[PDB]
Amino acid sequence: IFYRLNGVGITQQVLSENQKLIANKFNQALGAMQTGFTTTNEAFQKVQD
Amino acid sequence: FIKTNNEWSYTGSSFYAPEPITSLNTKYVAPQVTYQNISTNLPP
Amino acid sequence: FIKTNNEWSYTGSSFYAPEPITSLNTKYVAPQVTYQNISTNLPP
Ligand SMILES: *[C@@H]1O[C@H](CO)[C@@H](O[C@@H]2O[C@H](CO)[C@@H](O)[C@H](O)[C@H]2NC(C)=O)[C@H](O)[C@H]1NC(C)=O
Ligand SMILES: *[C@@H]1O[C@H](CO)[C@@H](O[C@@H]2O[C@H](CO)[C@@H](O)[C@H](O)[C@H]2NC(C)=O)[C@H](O)[C@H]1NC(C)=O
Repeated sequence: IFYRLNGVGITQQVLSENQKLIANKFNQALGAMQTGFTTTNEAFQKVQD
Repeated sequence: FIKTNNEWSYTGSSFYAPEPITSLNTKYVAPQVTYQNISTNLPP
Repeated sequence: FIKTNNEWSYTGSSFYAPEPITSLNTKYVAPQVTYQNISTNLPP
């Protein structure tokens, strides 16, 4: 993830300094989708029909 | 960058081809904590 | 790298624009057998 965010154009200073918040952001991003398992997920709509 | 049993060396991305490290195949990057500090056999 | 008729020079890859060689349009590279060994007018 460090090298991929290097690849998008983010400097190594903030990656060296801001690991915890981006880790929490990624973790809560992957945790929010479990409760989103409903009609709002267009992927479930496509699977369903 | 690579180690071998005959100090580091270089290999390409698609073949195990050991050869001594040059500036023609490396670039300068700001330091990161994950790296390896060396103080005995400095490459050119 | 393009010969001139008023000696090598630089040209772009999509237009015939002869231009003297600088450091900003070339890169260092390992030698090959097919390269030209010029020894009377060294490029900068
Ligand atoms: C190589 O030396 C550098 C310089 O001291 C080390 O970088 C620091 O390492 C400490 C802990 O090892 C960290 O708390 C600092 O944040 C690091 N600073 C920077 C600017 O990177 C590096 O860890 C050393 N590497 C090895 C393998 O010993
Ligand atoms: C320019 O000089 C180089 C150095 O001798 C020539 O490259 C060598 O060419 C011989 C001829 O087959 C090869 O056996 C060597 O392996 C080559 N050396 C390297 C390092 O590749 C090159 O041929 C010369 N250029 C011209 C146009 O004659």
